[PDB]
Amino acid sequence: ESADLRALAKHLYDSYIKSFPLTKAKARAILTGKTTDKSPFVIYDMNSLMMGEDKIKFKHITPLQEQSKEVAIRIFQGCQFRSVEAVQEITEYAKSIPGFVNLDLNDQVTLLKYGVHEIIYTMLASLMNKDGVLISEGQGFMTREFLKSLRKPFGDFMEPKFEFAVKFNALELDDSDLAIFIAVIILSGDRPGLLNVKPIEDIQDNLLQALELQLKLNHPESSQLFAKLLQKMTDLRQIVTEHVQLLQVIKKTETDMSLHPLLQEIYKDL
Amino acid sequence: ESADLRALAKHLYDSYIKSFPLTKAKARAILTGKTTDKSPFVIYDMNSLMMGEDKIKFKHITPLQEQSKEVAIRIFQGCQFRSVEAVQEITEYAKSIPGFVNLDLNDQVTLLKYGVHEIIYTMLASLMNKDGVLISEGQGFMTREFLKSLRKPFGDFMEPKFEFAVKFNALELDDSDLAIFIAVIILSGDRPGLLNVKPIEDIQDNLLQALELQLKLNHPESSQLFAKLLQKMTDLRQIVTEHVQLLQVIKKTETDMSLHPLLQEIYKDL
Ligand SMILES: O=C(O)[C@H](Cc1ccccc1)Oc1ccc(Cl)cc1
Repeated sequence: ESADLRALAKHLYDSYIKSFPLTKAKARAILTGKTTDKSPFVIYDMNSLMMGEDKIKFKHITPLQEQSKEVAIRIFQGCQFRSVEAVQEITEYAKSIPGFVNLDLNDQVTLLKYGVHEIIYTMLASLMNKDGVLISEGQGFMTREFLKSLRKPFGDFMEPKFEFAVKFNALELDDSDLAIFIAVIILSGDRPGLLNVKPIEDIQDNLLQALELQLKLNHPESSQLFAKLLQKMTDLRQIVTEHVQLLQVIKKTETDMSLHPLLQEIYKDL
Repeated sequence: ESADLRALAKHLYDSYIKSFPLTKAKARAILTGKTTDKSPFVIYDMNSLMMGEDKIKFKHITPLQEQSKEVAIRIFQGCQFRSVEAVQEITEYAKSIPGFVNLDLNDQVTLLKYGVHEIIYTMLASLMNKDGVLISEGQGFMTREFLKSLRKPFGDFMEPKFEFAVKFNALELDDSDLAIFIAVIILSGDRPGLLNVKPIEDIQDNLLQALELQLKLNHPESSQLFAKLLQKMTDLRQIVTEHVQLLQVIKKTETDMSLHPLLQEIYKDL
C-alpha cells in the first residue's frame, strides 16, 4: 500500500520538525532578503567579528584574538559546540525512526557513529547559499569569503561544503524530503562493524520506498530525482573523508586545540 | 514509452555482448558454478604461478624467480596490460550508447577518463568470487589467498576489491542489467572538467530510467534494487580512490630505469 508509505513519510517529517530547531524552511525565509521580520547580522571581516558578539549570543572573546585564541580558533572552537549540538539532535531524530531503537544496542551506536556527519553536512546545506552560511540559529550569517581567508589550516575546512551545498541545493529539496533522506542515511547497513545487517536493510528498503513515493508526489516534473538524490550519498562520503584528514592535521599544528569528547568518540582512523 | 526503454535496454545488452568477450553468465559458469568441460588452471602458490605463466597464453614476461625480477611486480604489471585492454573494450562500448558520440569530443574523452576505473572494478566483480578471480580470458583462477600473500605493498592491493565484489555480487545482477548500469556510470555529469553537462545528464536520465524498468521486470521480487545498486556507486568511488592511494606508494618503489621509456609510456595513470 502506498497509503502506508505516506504515513511513514508524515511520521518522519513530524519528528523532523520536533528535533531540528532550525528547519530549511526557516533558513530560506531568513536567507532570502525579503522576510525581514528578523534579518541576520553579517560577518565578513574581523571588524564584524568584533561587533558579532555585540548583537549575537557569543560566549567567546569579543576584542583582540591574536594573543588569545585568534579568530580562527575562536570560530572553530564554536564550530565544535554546534557539531555536538547537531549530533544530539540527530541522535534524538534517530530514536524516532521506526525499528531503530529495537536494533542491537551496538548497531545503534555504529549507525550513529558513521551517519551523524553525513547528515550534518546534508542539513548544513539548508543553511547555505553561494555566499555564506547561517550561524547562531539563523541570527547570524558568516561570509564564505571570510571563512576561506582563515589561517592556512582552518581556511579550507568549509569550502568543500559550500561546493557540496551549492550543487545539492540545486535539487531544491525541502524538509519533508530531507526527513526521509536523512533517515535513509542512518539505516544504511554497509557501515563498518554492523552485527545484524538484515534487520537494518529491512528498514532502509522501507525508508527508501517511502523516499521514492515522496519524491514522485512532491516533485512530479523532476525526472529521476530519486536516483539523483541517492547518488548524492557518495558526495557526502568523500566530504567526511577530507574532513577527518583535515582534522588529523590540526591535531598536530595546534597542540592546544581541544576536540570535544563526543566528537572524539565518533571519529576514528582508516 | 516502455517501448523505448526496453529498446535501449536490449540495444545496450547486444552491444555489451559484442564488446565483452567474457560475460558474467560465462564467468559465473566457469566459477563456483559447475558446467565442467574445460576446468581453469588454478594459481594458489608461487609454484602455481611459476608453473603457469609458462603454460598459459600470457603475453608479458616468462616465469623466473631467482634474483631476477619479483613475483608481485610481474603480477601487478599484469593488471595494467589487461586493464588497458579493458579500457579499449569499454570505449568501443561507450560509443554504442545513444547520444554518446554526439557529445563534445573533449567531453567524451573526459567521461571515459574517469569512468573506466569504476567500470573496470564493477565488471571485475563478475569474474570474482569469495575465493579468487578468473584470470586470462577465464583460462585461469588466481586465488584470493595467494594475492594477499604477495609483497608488502601488493598484498593489500586486491583485498578491497574482493570485499567490494562480494557485497556487489549479492545483488545478483546479470549481464543485461550491467549493460545499462555501466552506461549510467560513463554518463556521469559530475566528472571534473566537463564542458556541457546538460546533454550528458540528459542521456543518463534516460539510461537511469531504462535501468529502473529493466530491474523491475528482470527482478520483480528483489525489492528496491534500483536504489541499492545506485548506492554501490559510492563504494566504487572509494575503491577507485583508495586504489590511486596504493599506486603512489608503489611509485615510491619501482621507478628510474632506461628500459621502461616505451613500455611505461603505454601505461599512463589510467
Ligand atoms: O569535525 C567535526 O565533527 C566538525 C563538524 C562540523 C563542521 C562544521 C559545522 C558543524 C559541524 O567540524 C569541526 C572542524 C574543526 C574543529 Cl576544530 C571542530 C569541528
